[PDB]
Amino acid sequence: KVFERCELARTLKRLGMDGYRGISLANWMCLAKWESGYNTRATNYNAGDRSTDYGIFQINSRYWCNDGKTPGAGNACHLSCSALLQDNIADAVACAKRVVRDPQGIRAWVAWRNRCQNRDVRQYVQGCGV
Repeated sequence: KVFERCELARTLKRLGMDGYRGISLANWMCLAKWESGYNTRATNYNAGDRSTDYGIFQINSRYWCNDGKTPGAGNACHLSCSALLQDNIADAVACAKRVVRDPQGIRAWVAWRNRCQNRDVRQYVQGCGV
């Protein structure tokens, strides 16, 4: 599923993301925007290290989910990476919450540092009723 901006903003709010560990909804929106263009089926295989980024938040198989083909791989979210390719984003949101509980928080995503950190991200939730 390729979410429309505001639809996703409300979907995320209903899932308890607004202010989760101090992260505003607009930051989560900016993250999904740049990671996958709000596309739940997005996948990026990294040939250099054998890992794969899955779903709307492009969560990596090395530490976060199990796909059966990534070495030493943790499955910190205790999910099949398959769960991160569903139209329903509840599992992906549960896993993104798990990621941010780590020291780095949302900084774990390089694309958020590159395109959301220290930026005006208000536009992502404007007019969405969130």
